[PDB]
Amino acid sequence: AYTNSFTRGVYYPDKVFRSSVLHSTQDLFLPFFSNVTWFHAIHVSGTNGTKRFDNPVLPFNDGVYFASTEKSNIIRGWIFGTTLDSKTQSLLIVNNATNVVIKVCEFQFCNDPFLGVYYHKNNKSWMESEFRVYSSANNCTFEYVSQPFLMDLEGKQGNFKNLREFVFKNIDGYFKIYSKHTPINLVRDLPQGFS
Amino acid sequence: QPRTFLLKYNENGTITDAVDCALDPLSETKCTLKSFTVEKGIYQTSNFRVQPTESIVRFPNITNLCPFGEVFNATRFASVYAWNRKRISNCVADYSVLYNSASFSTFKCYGVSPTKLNDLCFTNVYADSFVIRGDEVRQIAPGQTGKIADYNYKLPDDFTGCVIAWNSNNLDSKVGGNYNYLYRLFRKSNLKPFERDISTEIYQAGSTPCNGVEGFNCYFPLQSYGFQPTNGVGYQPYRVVVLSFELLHAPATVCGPKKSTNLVKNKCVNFNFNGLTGTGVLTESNKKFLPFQQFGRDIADTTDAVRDPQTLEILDITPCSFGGVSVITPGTNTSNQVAVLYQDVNCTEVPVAIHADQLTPTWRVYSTGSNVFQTRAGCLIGAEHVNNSYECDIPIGAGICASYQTQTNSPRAAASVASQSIIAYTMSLGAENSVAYS
Amino acid sequence: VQPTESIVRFPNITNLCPFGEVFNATRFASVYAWNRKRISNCVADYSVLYNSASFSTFKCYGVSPTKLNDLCFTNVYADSFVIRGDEVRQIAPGQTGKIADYNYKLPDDFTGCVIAWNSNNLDSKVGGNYNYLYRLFRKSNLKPFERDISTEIYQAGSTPCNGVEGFNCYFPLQSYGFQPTNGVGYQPYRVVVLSFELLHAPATVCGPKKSTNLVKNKCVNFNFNGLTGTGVLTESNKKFLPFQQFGRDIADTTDAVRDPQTLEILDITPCSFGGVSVITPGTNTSNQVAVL
Amino acid sequence: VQPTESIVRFPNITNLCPFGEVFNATRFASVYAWNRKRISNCVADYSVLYNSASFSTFKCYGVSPTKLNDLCFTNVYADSFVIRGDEVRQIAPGQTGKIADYNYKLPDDFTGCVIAWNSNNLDSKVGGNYNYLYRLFRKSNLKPFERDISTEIYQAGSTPCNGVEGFNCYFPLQSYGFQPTNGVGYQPYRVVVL
Amino acid sequence: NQNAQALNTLVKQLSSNFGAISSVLNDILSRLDPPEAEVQIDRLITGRLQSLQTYVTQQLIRAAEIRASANLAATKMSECVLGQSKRVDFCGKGYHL
Amino acid sequence: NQNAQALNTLVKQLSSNFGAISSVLNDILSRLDPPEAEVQIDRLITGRLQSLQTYVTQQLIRAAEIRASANLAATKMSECVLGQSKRVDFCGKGYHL
Amino acid sequence: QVQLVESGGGLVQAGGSLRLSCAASGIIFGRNAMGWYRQAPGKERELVAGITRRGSITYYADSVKGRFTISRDNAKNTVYLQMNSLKPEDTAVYYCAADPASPAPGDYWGQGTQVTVSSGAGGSGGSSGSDGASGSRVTAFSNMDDMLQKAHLVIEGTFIYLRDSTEFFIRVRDGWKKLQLGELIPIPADSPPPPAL
Amino acid sequence: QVQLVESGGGLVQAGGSLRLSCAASGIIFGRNAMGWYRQAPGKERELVAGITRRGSITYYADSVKGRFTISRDNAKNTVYLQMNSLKPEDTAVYYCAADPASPAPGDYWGQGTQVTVSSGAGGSGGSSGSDGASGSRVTAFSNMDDMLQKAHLVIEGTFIYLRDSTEFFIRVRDGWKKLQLGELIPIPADSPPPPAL
Amino acid sequence: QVQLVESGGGLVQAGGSLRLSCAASGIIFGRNAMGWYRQAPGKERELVAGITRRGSITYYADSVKGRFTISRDNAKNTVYLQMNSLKPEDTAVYYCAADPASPAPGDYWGQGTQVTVSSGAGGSGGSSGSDGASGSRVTAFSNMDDMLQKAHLVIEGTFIYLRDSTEFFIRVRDGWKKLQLGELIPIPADSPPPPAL
Amino acid sequence: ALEPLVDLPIGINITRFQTLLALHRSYLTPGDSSSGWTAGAAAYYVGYL
Amino acid sequence: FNGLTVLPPLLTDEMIAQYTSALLAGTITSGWTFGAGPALQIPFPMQMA
Repeated sequence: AYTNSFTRGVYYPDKVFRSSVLHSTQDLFLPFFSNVTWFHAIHVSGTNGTKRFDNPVLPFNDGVYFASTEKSNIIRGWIFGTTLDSKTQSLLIVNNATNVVIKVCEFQFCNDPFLGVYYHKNNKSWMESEFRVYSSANNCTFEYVSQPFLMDLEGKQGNFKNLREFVFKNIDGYFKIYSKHTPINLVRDLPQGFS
Repeated sequence: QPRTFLLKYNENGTITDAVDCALDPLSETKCTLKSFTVEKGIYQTSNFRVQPTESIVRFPNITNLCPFGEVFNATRFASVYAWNRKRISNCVADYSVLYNSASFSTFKCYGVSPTKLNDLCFTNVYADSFVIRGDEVRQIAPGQTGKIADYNYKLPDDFTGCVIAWNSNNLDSKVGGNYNYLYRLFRKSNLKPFERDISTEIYQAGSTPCNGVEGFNCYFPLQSYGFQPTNGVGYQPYRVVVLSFELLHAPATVCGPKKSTNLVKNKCVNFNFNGLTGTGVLTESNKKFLPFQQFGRDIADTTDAVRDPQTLEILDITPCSFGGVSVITPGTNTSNQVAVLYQDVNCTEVPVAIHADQLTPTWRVYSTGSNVFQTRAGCLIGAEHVNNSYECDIPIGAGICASYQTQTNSPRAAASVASQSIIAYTMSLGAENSVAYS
Repeated sequence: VQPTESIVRFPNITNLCPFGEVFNATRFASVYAWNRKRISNCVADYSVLYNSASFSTFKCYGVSPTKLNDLCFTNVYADSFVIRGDEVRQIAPGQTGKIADYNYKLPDDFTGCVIAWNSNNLDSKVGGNYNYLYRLFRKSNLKPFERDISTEIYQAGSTPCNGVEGFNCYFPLQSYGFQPTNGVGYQPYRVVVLSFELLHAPATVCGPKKSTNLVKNKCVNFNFNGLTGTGVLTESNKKFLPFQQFGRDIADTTDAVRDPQTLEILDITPCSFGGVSVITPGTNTSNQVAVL
Repeated sequence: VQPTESIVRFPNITNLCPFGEVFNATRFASVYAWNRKRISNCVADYSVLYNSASFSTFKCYGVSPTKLNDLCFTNVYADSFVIRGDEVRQIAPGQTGKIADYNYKLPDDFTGCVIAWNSNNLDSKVGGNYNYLYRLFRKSNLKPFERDISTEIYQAGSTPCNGVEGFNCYFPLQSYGFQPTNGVGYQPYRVVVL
Repeated sequence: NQNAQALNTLVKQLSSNFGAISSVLNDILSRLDPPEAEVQIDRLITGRLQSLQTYVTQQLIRAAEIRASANLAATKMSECVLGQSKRVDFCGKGYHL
Repeated sequence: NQNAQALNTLVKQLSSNFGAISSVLNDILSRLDPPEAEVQIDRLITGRLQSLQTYVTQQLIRAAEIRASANLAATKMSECVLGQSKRVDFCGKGYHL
Repeated sequence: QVQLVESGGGLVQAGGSLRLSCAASGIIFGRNAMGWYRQAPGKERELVAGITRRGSITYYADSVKGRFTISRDNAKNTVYLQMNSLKPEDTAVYYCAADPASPAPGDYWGQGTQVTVSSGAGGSGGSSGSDGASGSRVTAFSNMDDMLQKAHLVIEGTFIYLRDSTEFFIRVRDGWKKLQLGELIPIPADSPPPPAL
Repeated sequence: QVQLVESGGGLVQAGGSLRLSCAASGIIFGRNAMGWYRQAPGKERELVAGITRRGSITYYADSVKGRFTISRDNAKNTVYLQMNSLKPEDTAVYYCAADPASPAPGDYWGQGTQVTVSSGAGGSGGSSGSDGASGSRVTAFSNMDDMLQKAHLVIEGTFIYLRDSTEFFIRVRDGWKKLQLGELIPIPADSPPPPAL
Repeated sequence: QVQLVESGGGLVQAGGSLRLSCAASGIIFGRNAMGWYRQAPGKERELVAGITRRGSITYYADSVKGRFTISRDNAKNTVYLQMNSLKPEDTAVYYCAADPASPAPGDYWGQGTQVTVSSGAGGSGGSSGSDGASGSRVTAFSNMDDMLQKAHLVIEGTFIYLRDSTEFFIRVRDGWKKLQLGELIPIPADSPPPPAL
Repeated sequence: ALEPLVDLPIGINITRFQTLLALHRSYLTPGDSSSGWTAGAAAYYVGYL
Repeated sequence: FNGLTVLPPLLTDEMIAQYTSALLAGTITSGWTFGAGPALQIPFPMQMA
């Protein structure tokens, strides 16, 4: 089913020092009471004891609201791109329960990780992209990518059972992430307050 | 989704609250007011306008390619007035260079929309080719002393045609082949636009002082202007094609490559017939016409009537329906209600957009209204008629009123006459007070 | 009360600004993947863009040329690339056509100076524009400094696609080159953009213009982090979100700045004012004046 | 009541105004170090000027085109020079910088006609000349069409001068010429100012 | 009826290009390039805001006059019908019954 | 309320461009030079004047409405407090005492 | 943008492949990707297939009128247009223009080249013969006949090409003179890839 | 308009006739015909005579008379200008141009021609009416003797054509190239074959 | 403004004297003052010295610690630029100029020449920015390598201006037309002869 | 009221005029008029605009 | 279709006519004392007196 955008998902359109004032603005905000779609890691056969799931490659339309909860950092990140065939430019965000890696190049993801495998004796920190998601003949360029960047988020929380809201959008050529961190008591709820 | 928000910043510059304007008429009241406070009464919060349901384009009666194919290889580039006039007919529009545009140097169109020429059918189009330089391309536009700006054809506002000019260094000469096109400079017998009279008259008799005192009408010059070839960078040529588009009665012979869509009656469409385009509702002729006046634009510069390019009918076109959004809402010291009067419509076509949308549910966030009361000022949605009247509270008009008396929603509920849901009614003129003459 | 002087500041740290990348014409290339330097902590010489207002096309947005001597900014970027004249005009609200709007674009909301000049020399592998490719339309709101690889059809025409296949029924892909002068509207220009960045945190780039640091408590014209105004400078009297330190009032004026030398926020209070109401008798007598 | 006629003037001597040198396209040089002839007591030749119906710039203020035949002048000066495309662009007032003001400007207050067209006769001596110098600042505020040689410097600074020097610490002595097709916008054009 | 005329005046002000080449804004947006098109539309927005400004001020003043007329009419109702007038020749001519 | 809203509306019109691409009179002065500044200024002056003209015009009408009411109140002071009025529905409802 | 130069084409049968050559101003020629545009109603100004800047992801419009290849090499690039598995519907006059570009008849961004996916006809006889593209140089005519028969309104000193003869000539006193050649270098888009300097 | 091409003039005697030839831009060429403007230091610039296309009927001012005849042959599409019954008062600098408009004193139309009648006061090359405009690409000088002027300023990289002697130079770094042009190809008679491509 | 030819400079010890060589442009030659500009790849162009014409009155800035001398010849005009009492701090890239000028890399005065004082080595230090290693290899050709390799990356038909020889080369339809070699005639700043031309 | 009749981009040659009247007949009877009238289609009005 | 519309009054001409009708009825029966308190019955000849 869906939940609603309960008069939340408003980001700062500007960085100017306002005080006690109304403004009427228009930009890519989260429409109030809109349907926010839930995704679950839908189980498919051929489990192999690995807990096999699938995940489609989700439309990105005029900027997205994204949120997730964490209990044990089971989510290693997220990836923005197109078909994700390692023959197309993508943003790979690596949490890996440690510091955030910003890296933009030709990446893939499917539903089967190779070195993105949940920590036990594996990783517990890794500041590099997965090297098992390149398919060579790379040609990519950037000047604003820096891997040890945004440690003001970190890929790991102090406490769990919190909700992290993000909005991803492209404004004035800047790849913008605005977010808010708030507790929840249960993953079935999202805030009834203003964000 | 880009929606207007009324954002509230505190001392710190922190957004502490916001109202999403294109959410519910109540949010529009607040966005209109630019305050989160609404006081009891009626506000104009927006307007409803039916959005296009169709974009009607027409395909030609005859498919061929337009014979533009011989005039950019090498041809006659006659004068600036006498043109290498080539008739375009019986073809699929090759006006497609305006449709997707180029970059041009001149992109001036009158009487036709250049970007919709593949929607619009024509009966005849003449392609008038000539070549002119920078210092002459400027003379296409009115005003500025020149040699061709000041005579005959410029590009008037009432022109039926487009002037297309672009930067190409291809094609020179062949402009000076005109001598069967001449018109007067000095005249005593007047000058009628674009004369082909090479005449014969002779005089030394002037008007102003003449013969040794630099007089006027002391000579009988004749003129017909060409183009000077480029003899240094700055004398930059441009190729100019003027398309004279015949919007006059005759069956269409040229339209775009796009598939015919026929007439859609009583729905808001985008139309474009015989030069006349706009957003409107198509019907068929009730208006009287002359055969020379089978299309109309009114004083408001909108379409009045147009003759159909494929059929023999004259169409009457009336711009798409719209009307005020009058919201009946209380104070914010009580729970808010939203009844909306949809100005001057019936209660059968009450949608905000009829068979269309604004990328939002058909109404605004609802796809149905409910509590629909036909009034004498339009159709009131969110309020129902009751047989219990008052001497008004919130006036609507035409003897129609509503009242909100903490009835746990009054203009946002169904009617009752047996309980306190006394919502909207025709007002009573008090009560009768019995008296008899004695 | 009229301003007594203007205040032009120097930053906490004053070194040399390495503008050479673009003023020595080191390399122009790659519009969305620039050869650039960051300017911070320093006294800038805008000598090039102060003593010349000629060039080929010189249009600043946000500021006009020969003003950079008064203004301080948070960061300045020295950027370079080459485009054609028909494309230069598209930085400004320019023209339609397939010359496109997106080949950088710099609206005045973003302060920058974009200077076109032609001395094209020393720029290798710029003839063909390759190693990046970007769309004219996309689903994730096209902005400059974007690169796209198309796999899907953009279908947005005034008459619907998959039938008539009109306007916006194609796959835009763009990556613009230039070739040498031959005629009018065939001429390349090298473009330098100085992007003057106005953000929260103290200004770090200022001009060599006179030191008026920490002059306060009188009516002055201030040039604080590229924002200007008139008033009396004193310490801030209100609380803040750290991300929002440089003011915008109802009048779009600035009341607040973050100080370029200290860590404080400096509020600018308007200059003294009052109405003058003149009372005078008639001319039956002398003209005595009392002034309220 | 409408007019039917204009008042017609004629000088007291029949000599054609010696517009010769400028017409035969000679002695176009510098932009201050002009070939200036004073034209007075003679019959004007501006009927044909307005009737040529040409020029890239035909910018008149204070005198009346297509009505110049009855319009008498007390002194006419014809100043001929070559300047580049980009300078021709900048002839009108309200240019960028106070450094444009002394590059070349013909104000809208200035009475005269700016005749400029696309002719490219004569290329040399547009900066080669030694009589071509001007001032940026002067303590007595030098205004355009004026040249001098000074021992004294207008020195004020945007940063106080000596030890530390800002802008306007210069010895304000300028001249600019140009070399075409070594860049763009450096193409010569002939300009005549009446 | 002078309102119908005032409105018909607003319809006529749409034949006025306000120094534009057309009074249809959608056409300009499509036909002319921003350097031209933004100016052409602003001239039309300005000129039309001015027209409306004139319409609305006239209507407001007119409303003030109508109100005042309504107050005279309300007064004649009170003074002439729901009471007798002692105001000379206020209710016709002669002595008011 | 209207006094305050009028003053508040006047201040808010400062945010207007009226076709300029800046509203900030100080930044235009200090950051722009004539080729751009004059263009924006020609447009702000005319625009802002229309808004000021409107502010004064609105105050003149508000003043007239109050002046008339005052003349009416002054009339009523004399006819309703001093002596007795001869008018009915002037000096309240029912028979004037 | 106006001023496209097309080449290739000719008489081909269905299937197989056909590669087109072009030249254009840097605003087109230098793009890492150029596509197909053509005139001839039924397939009119349609871009139906193309390929990525890097990688080999080949896309097409759901009309399935073939899956073509844009030959590009990110090492001093120019673009060649390679069509694969030609269908009878791929007969048209073609322009070699950038993907968002829309060359079309009415102003003619060059004269194009004819692709005939059948025998006979061709670009004015087998696509080997006359018909230039456009000028470049400050003015140009087409054919020898274009000039020779009515170039008498040409003022002395005018610098003119015949780009249907490649002639470089100057209008001199009562005639023309030729420059001709001092040195010949092969035609553009020869081998753009190894001079990766 | 400017850069008119003329032949003829020099010293003639009173009486007889003098026939001048001229060719020009479409702006001049296509109008009534080409007549005469003349000026001399003792004579105000005036429009002498003209025509309203070929006929017995031609016109002239009473300020300057002469049953001047203007005609166009078909053998070569130029304009022939014939002045009949010349007197010494006719010594003037002539310009051969159409009657509408007039050369500005702040401009100079073509080279002109000098005509002197029974004297010899004109027909002196290098002076006015034998010193004027013709075509160019970037700049032009009248002779080498003139071109020299670029050797007396630091100035290089000029595309030079000697508009008055039909010679082709480049002013290069520390030098001028002295470039070969081939054979003169005479201008033929008008015939209509160009829209045959 | 564009083009100024500089040479001279070199490595000296503090003290002495140093002269530059320059084929002085009208940009600076004709000014009332022609002195020095200097820059360093750590800091933008600054005024150094100017002069009042005729007399012993010179001025110099605190941008230098030298006591540089300017002298002029006011007949057969030439300017004598000699540095005096150079201190280590005066190490810079020099150009000839007056105090005011409009320098830009778009208004290039070439490369200038490097002067080093008690460095005991050549190079351009005192840096904060880049000027790279200059090089060659550019779309708007700067070499013969370009004439051969990049001739293939441009449209058929264009005039290519070679800024390191100031020559024009011509790319044409289906080939090339190189212009012929000629004379090397050296550039003076000025010379008395122009009024006799 | 006159209503459009013609609207063809042909051009104009109007200065002077004659009317094309067939005021000749093939008969040799001068007595028999069929168009011999000086008050038939011989008469027309000419006005000015 | 330029947004030029007219709404009807609250009290339109029919209701105005009905209030007038009440006012007329009073004027005759009650004289003025039905707009100054509850309606009276006063004979019309006596009112007249």
